[PDB]
Order: sequence, then structure tokens, then C-alpha cells
Amino acid sequence: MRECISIHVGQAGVQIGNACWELYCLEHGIQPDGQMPDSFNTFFSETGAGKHVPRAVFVDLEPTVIDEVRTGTYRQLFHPEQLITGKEDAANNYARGHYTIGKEIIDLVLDRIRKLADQCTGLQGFLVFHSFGGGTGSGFTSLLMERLSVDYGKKSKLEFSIYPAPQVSTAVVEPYNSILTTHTTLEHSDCAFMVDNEAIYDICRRNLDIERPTYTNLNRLISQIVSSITASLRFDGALNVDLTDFQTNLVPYPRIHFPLATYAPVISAEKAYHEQLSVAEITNACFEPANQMVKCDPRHGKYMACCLLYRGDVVPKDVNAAIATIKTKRSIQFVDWCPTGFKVGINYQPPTVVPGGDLAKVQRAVCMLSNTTAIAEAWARLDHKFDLMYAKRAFVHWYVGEGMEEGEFSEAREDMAALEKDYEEVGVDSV
Amino acid sequence: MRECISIHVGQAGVQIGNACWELYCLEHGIQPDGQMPDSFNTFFSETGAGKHVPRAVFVDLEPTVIDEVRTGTYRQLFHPEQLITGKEDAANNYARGHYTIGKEIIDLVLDRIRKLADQCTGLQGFLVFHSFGGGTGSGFTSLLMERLSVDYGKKSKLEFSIYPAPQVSTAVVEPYNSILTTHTTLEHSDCAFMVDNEAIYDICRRNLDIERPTYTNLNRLISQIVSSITASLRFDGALNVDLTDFQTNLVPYPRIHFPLATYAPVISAEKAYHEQLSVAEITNACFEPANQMVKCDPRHGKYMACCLLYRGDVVPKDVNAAIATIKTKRSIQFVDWCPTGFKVGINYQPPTVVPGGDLAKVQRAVCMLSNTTAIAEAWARLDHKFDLMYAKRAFVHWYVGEGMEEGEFSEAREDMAALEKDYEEVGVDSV
Amino acid sequence: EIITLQLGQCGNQIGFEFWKQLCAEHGISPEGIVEEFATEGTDRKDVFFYQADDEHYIPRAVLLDLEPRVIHSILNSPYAKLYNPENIYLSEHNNWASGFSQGEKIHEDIFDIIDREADGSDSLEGFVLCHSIAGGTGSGLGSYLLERLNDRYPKKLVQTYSVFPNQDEMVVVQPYNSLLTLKRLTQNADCVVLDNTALNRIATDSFSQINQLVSTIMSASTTTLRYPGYMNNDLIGLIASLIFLMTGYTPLTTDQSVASVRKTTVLDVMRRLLQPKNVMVSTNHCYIAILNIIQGEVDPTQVHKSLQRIRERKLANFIPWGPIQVALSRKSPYLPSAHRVSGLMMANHTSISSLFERTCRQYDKLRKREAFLEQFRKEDMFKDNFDEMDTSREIVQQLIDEY
Amino acid sequence: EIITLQLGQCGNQIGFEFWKQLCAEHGISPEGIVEEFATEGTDRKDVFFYQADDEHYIPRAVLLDLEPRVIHSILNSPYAKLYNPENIYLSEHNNWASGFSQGEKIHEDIFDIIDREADGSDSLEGFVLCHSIAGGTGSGLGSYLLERLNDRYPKKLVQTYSVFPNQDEMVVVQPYNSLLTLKRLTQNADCVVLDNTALNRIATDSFSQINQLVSTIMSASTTTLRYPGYMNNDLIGLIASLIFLMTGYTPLTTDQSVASVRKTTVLDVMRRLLQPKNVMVSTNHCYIAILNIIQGEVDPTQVHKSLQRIRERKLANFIPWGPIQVALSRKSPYLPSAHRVSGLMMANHTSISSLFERTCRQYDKLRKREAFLEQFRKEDMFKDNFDEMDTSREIVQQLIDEY
Repeated sequence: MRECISIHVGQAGVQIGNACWELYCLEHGIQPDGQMPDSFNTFFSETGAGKHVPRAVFVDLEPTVIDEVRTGTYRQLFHPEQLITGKEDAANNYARGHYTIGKEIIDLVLDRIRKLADQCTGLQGFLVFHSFGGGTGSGFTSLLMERLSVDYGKKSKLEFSIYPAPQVSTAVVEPYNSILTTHTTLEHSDCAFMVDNEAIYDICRRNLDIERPTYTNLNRLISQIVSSITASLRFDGALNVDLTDFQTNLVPYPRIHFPLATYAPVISAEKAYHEQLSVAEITNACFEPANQMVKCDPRHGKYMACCLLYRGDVVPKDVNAAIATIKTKRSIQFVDWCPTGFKVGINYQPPTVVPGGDLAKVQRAVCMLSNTTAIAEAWARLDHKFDLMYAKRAFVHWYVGEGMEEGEFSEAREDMAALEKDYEEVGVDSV
Repeated sequence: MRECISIHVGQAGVQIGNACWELYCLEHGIQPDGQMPDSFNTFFSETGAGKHVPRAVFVDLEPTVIDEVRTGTYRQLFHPEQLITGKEDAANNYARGHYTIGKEIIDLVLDRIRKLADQCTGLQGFLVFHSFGGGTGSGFTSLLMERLSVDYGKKSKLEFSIYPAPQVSTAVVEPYNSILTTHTTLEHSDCAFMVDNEAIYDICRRNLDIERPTYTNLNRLISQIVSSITASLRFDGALNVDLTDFQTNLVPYPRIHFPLATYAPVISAEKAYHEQLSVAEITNACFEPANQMVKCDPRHGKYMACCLLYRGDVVPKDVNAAIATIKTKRSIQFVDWCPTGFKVGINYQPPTVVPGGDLAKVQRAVCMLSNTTAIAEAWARLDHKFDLMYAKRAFVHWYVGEGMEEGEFSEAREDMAALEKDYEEVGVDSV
Repeated sequence: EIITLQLGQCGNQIGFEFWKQLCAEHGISPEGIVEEFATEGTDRKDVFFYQADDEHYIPRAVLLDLEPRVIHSILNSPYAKLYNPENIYLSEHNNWASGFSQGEKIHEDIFDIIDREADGSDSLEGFVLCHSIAGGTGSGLGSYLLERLNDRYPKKLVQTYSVFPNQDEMVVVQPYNSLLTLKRLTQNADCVVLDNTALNRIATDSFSQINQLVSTIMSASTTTLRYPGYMNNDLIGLIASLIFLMTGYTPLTTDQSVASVRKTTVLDVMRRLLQPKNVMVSTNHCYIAILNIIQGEVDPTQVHKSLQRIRERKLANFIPWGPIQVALSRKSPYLPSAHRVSGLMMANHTSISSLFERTCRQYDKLRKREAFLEQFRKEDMFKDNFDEMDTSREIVQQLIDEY
Repeated sequence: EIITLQLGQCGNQIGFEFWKQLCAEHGISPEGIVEEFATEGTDRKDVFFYQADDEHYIPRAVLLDLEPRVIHSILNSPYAKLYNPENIYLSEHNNWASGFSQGEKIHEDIFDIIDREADGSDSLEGFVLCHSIAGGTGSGLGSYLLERLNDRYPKKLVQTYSVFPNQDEMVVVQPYNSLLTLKRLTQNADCVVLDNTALNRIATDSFSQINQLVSTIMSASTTTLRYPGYMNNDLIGLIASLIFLMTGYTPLTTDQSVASVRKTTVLDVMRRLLQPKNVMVSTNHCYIAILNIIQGEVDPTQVHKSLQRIRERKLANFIPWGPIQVALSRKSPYLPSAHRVSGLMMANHTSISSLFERTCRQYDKLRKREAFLEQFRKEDMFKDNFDEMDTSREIVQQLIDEY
């Protein structure tokens, strides 16, 4: 009834979707061929027999990642027509993914999404998985979000985006794509749960004892975050939280909608054996500045909204005591215009351990979505890099000779400056 | 409920902690893997299953001793994250352990101690095991104690320190480190139970018939002392004594807080068979000048406070009779401003014999913490050696070229002179 | 007779455990069958249940919810078959404005169900509402139902068990929903405040246990109505004797805390009901009214003596401008009488004003900066302006001034 | 009726074994159940116990302590379930100033418990306090409670069993705590000195046995109140007949020392109660008052003859400026009467003054050199100055002069 459609764009989105759907199949007992040896309805559809087709599309402008999906262990899980692929990728170019290469694919993606929506009864919204500093993860994501806003102008559109890291980076033109995507989607998005590869690397090293993690472990952690977010739709709990609940409780103003994701019980097997992870402990770990999965120090800013999504053996009184302890803390400061900055969700299903993963089996877990003004510093860094590269006008010819104008660069930079001003304004205390 | 955290710094501290935790595991029936085939709560924490994790940290700036711990028989007892280690030791240099090498580790140690404190409910205090004449045992110990005073400015901080011996010595720069540590920690400590390697060597030779003892036997005796001290927290007895009781009853003035530890029934198996060790006998042995574990003759000074901690088959009337006999003695003299200089604690648990040790199984035992003015002579010797080496300015370049100034040397020497003056003043009779 | 309207996840659960307690008390089998030992029962069942030709009993309950998951889980419980599938309603597909908009949208079927249930009772007395005021579902849907019900049925009582948001623990948009729900409660509600903070405080010193306690409170409140006696044989009798409320129950003891079988008089109980600690909710503020319902053996001489002593000891304070009540009931003959005598207290006290002063302070702490108004503008009700909000705030201020 | 306030490890134990003795005497099962043979008992139980609806009896006791270990061990004893968990209080987390500071800090809950216990008794007569004057816990906490109690309840008696520190055996800071506790005792206490030195001396010629003897003394003191007779049917009757005290008990015999069944008259017992050896505590000093309570068969003719002979033999000395008492009771019908007739003595004698002269001498032996004052300056009470100490010392000096 509360069906939701997940859209995975680009290599980052497709691989995170691989991890997410592996986790969903494990959680709901669905075999990797769609058969089982309700709860599995907001994300899967039943076709006559036991076949459960996931309610998602995998769209990329490059055949490689989608073909890996098509021939992997989950080759028979996804509908072959919902694994949409192009011929030539966007080559880390926003213009290619938005204007030149993305226009030859957007119609097919919209047709498939329309088929999925028609197959649904009540559509809660969309989950868009993508990366900020990619070609199709930026241009095609922005194009798709604007087309969805044109079509489904009322359904919520939550996006899980890999924010560029402060120091580590795999591409040279990431600031351009990030600024342009922020412009276009900020026009047409509800809330964007943000994450950094560098922060997850640090989390893995410090907590999971892994010194050489790959993208696979990062995707597993992100999939755990997404599972914690969607558990209320997929399972039954004391306090249910829907997508509209996220949108309402985490977005104070239409432009300030970039919360940061966190996951407390990130722990290895032996350490989990030696610990007694409780509600208070996991909450304190969530509010620890070193456990943030976006490399921004929360002490540099003020929280405006927090969404604590507990799951498993969790008692509401313990949650209330832990939240009261957090509020009594002095290092954790909130904005003065949000006397109540905690949306609490509790689910009865403990997190499922993926066979072959690094996370240990725990009795309870919490995912914390925090909207804070500490993201303003990350925005400032991103626009500073954009300003340097645009002042030298580097790489601009690649974007211009592909259906874009330098005026769009200037407009996007001005919009980002306005966003920084808005963050500064909401940061200050009322007088 | 009355949880206490023990901190072991340096090689001496880590090895004494090895002995202490072996003794604790034997006393509480805990297997060396943390499982048992309450009393075990002030020093251990339960994690779901029978796993009992000791409430301690093992911090050193050298990987060798901590790695021996990590691969020994107790490899699976300690939490892997609470065995903190560095890369390069302090090399018998106070400046290295306090300013240069200790600053790269103090944050991690404080984070782990904060985790342990949060895991506790009521924190009685800290037990710091270290050596006076070591690099990390002096500089890092002083740094850690000052940071703890900044953070936990009210919890008691009792330290078990290996005071440098009058004659035997393993390092050349021991007076420098000892004077600087005394300065810094004397600013920020409650009481320091003192012990000497030379005195324990003499005790072993005279009582235990061992002609070639190692550091292992010394550590076993020191662990017996610590067990007698903490028995009241760990077990039930007629007269319970807490850490605050030690601090109150043994420290008359804020600077004069250096009691000496003693243990009466240090005896081999055959001699224990031939003796009838009773309360009076063990008390008289405690007050014998040859059984002191700090090589200072008590007859050269005046007792200001004694803490007799009996354990095992002990009757309060016998204790009172023995203490009255001690008071009637003329060789044992007290200061005139302490008409009542005896804090008495009685525990129902007899000392546990370590399999492979030299101490025989006895029915009762007593540990005597005595604050006396006989330690003033040891301080005088230490500052005389410091004065010689500093007058020649030997080894001073090692300390100065590592974040310290000669002004700190002069200030520490002046503080030690003030401490000697304070001991002299409290020694004299009131008129 | 009576009807129960439970909304939101909070209300849905509240109802689940309330009916669990009821069926336990009246000896009603999980499937609606009646146990053999209870065949000749004297307890009145019409009040909360109506029997069926199949001899099974059906609650006079309606399930409402914006989301399916909670009720779907309910129907997987051993108690699933008991409820009436016809009455249960689920939206085919967290904001107050959205909730009220849906309420406007789904008027017809809800009132169809309500009318069907109403016409099956000869002497319906009032309504019972269970919901939370913070979440989007409960707040808005209860607002809409209260409005259209007070409009539809101007001769029936409306009683609510409203759950208030925790405050010591920091719904991010709770101030708006709470303020609007309070507006509607003052403007339409006939008459039981509830807060998670103090409730969990007393629980300490899962939602399953919290709401078990809440259902205990509700059942003990309705006991005498369920079990006819001499006095207080109607809900209106209850309301007249008091008229916002707060509650407290003495024997709130775990199943493991029966070891201390303390000789429990009536005096000690009625005394315990007075302390602020037992008041389950969190200027020389004083009382307005106090009612104590006592279960078990009771001697009116003991009651008189307790009243005399408490009056002399002046442990309570009353209004200077106006001139309590102790009613007695009988325990169900089935549940063990682990308590020799037990006591429940419902009172009206001026201190409750503080609650609103907090929420007002919360709301004023947001309206000055226009926080999280984007979603509200989406709905028709707040599409043009927010005069609704201003009127609600001024109404709450007027109520505080009146207190 | 009566209440017991026991503080510190000493008081906690004292209470444990006192209640052990009481339950042994009255035939109260460890769990609070009553034995079958004692169903028809005639002994009065309200004085120290109040029964419960579950038929179990609960002591009118409150447990106080700065540390958990002792009471935690108590609750692991076979007698654990007997006590009231509500009344027991433990600090969540050795100095008098710290103790009094905490007492100021935790006023509310302690007096809540005390009021709850008090309101359950119709004819409360006084208070009983058990504590040690040396340790930090007992001294300071008893000081604070005595002050605030004499302030709160100006019409109730306050009786204490104060344990004094050993002196022949060298708390290092005992002089300060003892002196301050004595100040408070003179300034607020209505009316039983105790010392470890002479107590263990008589024991000879573990704390378990010492406090068993102490509990024996307490129970024998309260016997007649527990067992109503003709005369001395109230604690106030006791106090008036005497008014600092010291005590002695004749049949202080081990369980192994019953072999010598010595023909024990009343004369020999009452004689034995006079000797300094039996006085359990350690200028032609003389008596002020003497009371002898006798258990077992007793002929008043024998009592008169013993009194006559002792008076003629002038074994005692009395004040020249003022003009004893021998009361009789009945043994509990349950404990074996291994003694044909037994005797307990409580007296007021001037020699007790020496105690304070020692402690004063101790205190003066420290105040001249400012020993161990660092911790005291930490607390607020002694933060500015120590005028408290000077006033206490002068008060004790005044008391010694009065003696």
C-alpha cells in the first residue's frame, strides 16, 4: 500500500543499489532469484508466483555497471526492462548527462517509472541514489528530478547523495558538477541525505578495524542506513515514521534540506562481544563528532533537526532518557528557534547482518539524520574550489561545447552564494 | 555500582597490571578468556554473555610490553581498544613522555577513559600504576593526571608508584624524572602508595627464601597489596573502607600524601606450616622496620596515619588488642597532633594464592598503608642526587631539546625543597 | 454505551492494549468466545461490547490510521479476529494540515462507520478518543473528527486520552500540531491529559508497558460504569463531579513486585494518590477537583477517618472562591486480587496551565522565524494565510489567563 | 510505636542484628511470615512491626548509607525480603563536613520516607537512632537528621545507641567527628553510650558477635514496652525515671557457656549489674540513676531483700544533693529460658564525663597544629571558618563543667 520507488543513477548509485537490494533480499527472506523458500510490498511486487520483482530502476549512461548487475548473482531478480543503460557515459561532465546524452535516455526512464507508479496503489515517493561529482550522477539526476517534479509534483523525492569529500577526490571537475547539481535539484527536491566517502573510510578504520576497505564496505554501510530509514515502511514498530515525516521534521526552510546520515553500532565482531551496546551508548555514539558519515565537525555549527531512527530491542523510556541526556549536553547545541529538535522512530526489527560483511550482529541500532549548519562550511569549501577553477575558466570549454552556457555557471554560483547566506541567516540567534 | 578504573602506564605499570589482573581473575573465578565456568563489578564489566572485560587501560609509548600483553594467555581478556600503545617510547626522558611523545597519545587515552567512565554508574576513582624513574611512567603519568584533574576534578586519584631505590637503580636520569613527576603530580594527586624494588628484593630474600627473584615476584607481591587495598570494594567485610576513606585517613595535608605499603604474611610454604600467623603476629610484622616495602627506616621518623587492612579469618577484638599493643610500644612513635592514627578495615575474603607463586596459602593477612616522616629522608636523598646532576647540568640538553626549559628544572627543585620543609614542619612537636 | 475513536499509531496501540485489558477483565476469549467459568457472569458487557448471534462479543471500536503497518500487525495478533473488519479503516495510500485535509477528504466513509455503530446502541452516553497530539495523523485527524462530531451530535459526551509530547527529550513540528489540537480540544471537547515524560519517569522509578499502564488507567476510570453499583452509575455523573485533568494510580506494580505484600489500607492509598510523584503527568497553584475511585473491600468508616485526617493535615490546597469525592467500586471477579485495596485518582489542578505555557513558549519560539512552514503552505487550509494559527494561539492564551 | 534510623556501616549492621533478634523473639519468619505455633500469640507487635495485607510484618526501619556495599550484602541475606525496599535508601555515587553537606543535599527524599513511615502509626512515641560517631557517614548524617528532626517534630522522643571510637587502640580524624556529634547530641538528643574498647573487653573475658551483644542490650531495654505489664508501659516512663547513660547485662554467655547452670537468684544478678566490669563502656565520681529490668520468675520479696542488703552494704555511691528502680518483665514464650532469672541495667553515672575529657584532650591535641583540616575547608560549612568547632568544644566543656 505504501509503495516507494528507488532510483539508482550512475555507477555510485547502481553499486549502492546492489548493496541495498542484497540487504533487502536478506531482510525479507527473498532469494536472489526473486523466490521465497505484506512487509515485502513497499519495495517488492509479486507476479503471480513467488517471484518478487524489486520496485526500482537502475539507470546509467554506461553499459558496464548495469551489465555487471545483469550477469551477477542477482541477474534474475530485477526486471530486465528496468535496468536502463546507455551507450556512452557522461564522462564526469554535467552537460553531457543533462543536455546531450541524458536527453536520449530520459524518456525511457520516465516511461519505466510511470509503469512502476501505475503498478503501485499508493506511492509514498522516490529514493534517488546518486553521486554529486559524477557526470550522470549529477546531470541526469537533476534532469530526472525536474521531470519527476513536472510529472509527480506532489510525491516526496528523497535523494541519497555522495557529497564530495573535503580532501580525498577521484575527479578533477567535481566542484563544477556539484554546484550545478545543487542548483538544479535544490530547485526541485525535498531532502537530501548526505554522505562522504572519506568519513566512511575513517569510520571503517576506527571502528571496524579494516585498514583496506573498498567501495563494497562503504556501500554496505550506506545500505544499512537506507534500511534503517525504510524499516518503518517495511516493518512494524512502536513509533512509525514515513517519508513525509522525514520531509516535515528535517526541512525547516525549502532550501535548507541537506541532513547528514549517521549509524551508531558500527562495530566488529570481537568489539561487539566486549561491549554492551545500549540505547544510551548508541545515541552518544550517534552524536559523537567522529562518527559522522559526512566529514563536517558538528561542533562548528548548530543542529536544527535530528531524526533518531531506532530499531530492534529498543524501549521508549531508554530512548527518552538518552535524548534528555543529549539535550543536557553542552557540546551539542541547537538553534534557538527549534526548542524541540528530535523526531524519534522506533522499529521492532533488529538490523540484519549480511553474510560476508563486517558489521557484527547487534540487538539494536539507530540511524540519525541531522540537519545542521555545519554543512555550511562544506558548501563554502565547495564554492571556493568552484570559484578558483571558474576564475581560471578551466574545463569550462568541455561544459560549454555540450549544450551549456557560461551564464549557467554564473547563475549556479550565485545560487550557491544565496544558499550560504541562507545557512548563515538561519544559524544566527533570534533577538 | 562502586566502579573504579585502573590505569597502567609504562613497562612497570603494565607488568604490575598483568600481575594484578591475573590475581583478580583468580580471585573472582574469571577464566583468562573473560568467561566464568556483584563482587566482580567494581573492576569488571559484563557484556551480554559471560564475557567479563576488565575496567582498565594499558597505556604505553612502546609497543613491546603491550604486544606481550596482546599475545599472552590473557590475549582475549582485555578489550583490544583499551590496550593503547605508541610507536617510540619516552627513552627515560620526562620531556618526551610529557611534551613531545605524550601529546600524540593523551587524547586517545582520555577518550578511552571517558568511554570507561560512561560505562560506569558511580565512579569511585582511578588507580594509576606507574614508575617514578621512567620516561612514560613520569611524563605521561603527570600529563594524564593533570588532564584527569581537569576532566574529573572530584574523583579520587590514587597512584601506585615504584619509588626509586636508595642504592640500586636501573637508569641514570632517575632523579630528574622523579623530581619533575613529584612536582607535576603533587599538584594534582590525592595519595600515592609508594614501593621500592630494593625493599621487595630484601623482603623476598629474607622471608620467601628466594635468592634470585625477578620482576615477576615483585609484581605478584605488589598485586597482593593492591588486592588487599581493593578487597573492600570487591568483597564484603566487617569494616568496609573505600578509596575516599584512604584519601581522608592517610592525607593530613594536601602535599603530604605519600604513604608506604606493607604486607605482613610474606612467607613460604614450609615456614607457613611451622608458624601460627595470627592477628597480633601479622600486625607486629607490619610494624617491623625490616618488612617495609619502601627502603626507609620508620624509626627515623614519626607515623602520622596508619591504615591496617585485614582480610580473612580476622576477629575485631584481636585487631583491637594488637593495635593497643602497637600503641603501647615505644619504638613506634606517632606525631603528637594525631592521637588517633589508625584506620582499620576488615574483609572476610582471605588472600588468594596464585598458582605458581611463592606466597603460601594463609588464613588471614593485613596490608598497612603508613604515612610517615621517614619518607623525608628518601626525598632528601633524591633531591641531593638531583642537585649534583643539575649543578653539573648533566643530561639537561636531552630534556631541554624536547619541549622543556631549565626554568622548569629550577621550579621543580624549589617545589621539592618546599615539600621537604613541609615534612620537617609537620614532623616537629606542637608547643 | 460508548464508542472509541483511536487515531495514529499511538491511538491504535492504546486501543489494542485497552481492549486486551477489557477482555481480560470480563473473561472474553481472544476470539470473542466466552469462557465456561464466566457463563453466568453478572458483569455488564453492553458498555464496551455488543454480543453477536454467534455468541461472540464485538468491541464498539473503530480503527483509523494514515498508514497500514500498525493495524496490519494488529490483525496478525492472537486478538485479530476479535475486531470488526467492517469498522476498521485504512488509508489506501507527519503534518497537521495534511491530516485535516485528508479528514475533509474522507468524511463520508468515516461517518458511515460511526453512524452504523451508533444506531446499534439504545442509550449511547458519549465518545472516547485516544490519540497523540504531536504526530501528523493523530493531531489533524482528531481535530477534524472532533469538529464534525460536535457538529453532528450535539447531545453526546466527548472524552479523550490525549498523549502530550515529551519536552525534556527534545516531532520537530510538534508545537504547531499540539497548539492546534489544543485549540480544537477547548473549542469542542467535553472532557485526560497524558505525557510520555512523567509516564516513563514513573515507569522507571517498551511502548507495550507504557500503554499497558495507560490502559490500566482507562479501565480503572471506567470500572464503576462497567460494574453498576449504587452511586456514580453514569459517565455524566463523573463529569459533573469534576468540571483538563490529570491521573494517578497507586498499585502500579510490576508482575515481579508482588513480593512486598504491604498491608494496604484505604487511608494510605488515598494519601498516595495526592503526591505529585504519582500524578502521571509532568503562583500558589492549587486544585479544582479530586475524585478517588477505590477497588476492593472498603469500610466507609475508614474512608471518613482518612478524609478527616487528610483535611486536618491540610496536605492539599483548594480554590479560595469555591467549596473532594471518594467513590467505591468492586473488582472484577476474575483477575487475581493481589492488592487488598487499590486506588485511582482523577483531579483537576491549576498547575496544568504550565503545560501550555511551555508549548506556547515553544510555538512563540518558532513563529518569530517561520520554521518548517513550507509543508503547511502546501495544504489548502494554510494555502492563503495562517490566521488559524493566530486564533489558536490567542485561544490558548485566553485559557491560560482563565486558569 | 517507634522508628529506627540507622546510619553508616555500624548502624546498618546494628539494625540487621537488632531486627534478627526481634524476629527471633516474636516468632517472625525470615520472609515476614508468622509461624504456626505463634499464630495465637499475645505479644504486642505494633511497637516495632506493622503487619501487611499479605499477613507479613514489616519493620518500621529505614536504611541510610553513603555507600552501597553493606546494604547490598544485607539484601543478599536470608532476611533480605523482610525489609521494605521503598524505605531503604542508597546514595547513587570519611568526613563529618561532607556528611552534613550531603544531608543538606538529600533532605527531601529522606524526610519523604520518614513522613510516610510516621503517618502509618497512630501513637508514635519517639525515635531510635543507631550509628557510630567516628566515621564520616554516621557522624555527619546523624547530626543533620537530628537537627532537622528536632526542628520538624518538637513532640517526639529521640533515643540513640551511639558507638564511640576505641581509644586504647589508636578514624584518624575521629576527634572532630566525635566532638561535633556530641555537640549535636547535647543540643538536640532526648536520651545510650557505646564503645568498642570495653565492649570487646567483655566479649573476650567478629563484628557479628559484638553487635549481637549490642542488639541484645537494645532488645532487653525495649522488652517491657514490647511486652505490656503493669508498670513502665511506655518509653517516656523509662526516660523520666532516669533523666547520658551506660549499660550492662548479666547473662552475656556464649552458646557454649550454658554448661555452668549456676543457680541464679535475683539478688546475685542485680548485684552483678553494679560492678564496673559489667558496665559495657570503658573526684569521688558517683551515680545519678540506676534502673534494673529483670526477666523471668521474680518474687518482689526477693527484690526487697536484695535492695535492703545492697543499701546496707553501701556498694554504691549517690549524689549528696538528691534522693534506684527495679522493674520486672516477662520473657518471650519462645526463646529457651536457659537462664532462671536475668538482669539488664541502665544507669547514669558522673564518671562518663571522663570520656569527653579524653576526646577534648584528643581534639585540643590537634587544633593547636591544624591537622587534617584540608578536606574540611572543601565543604561549604567549613569553607569560611571553623567557628562551628569552637562552639562545639565550648559546649562540651560546659557539659563537663555541669557534670
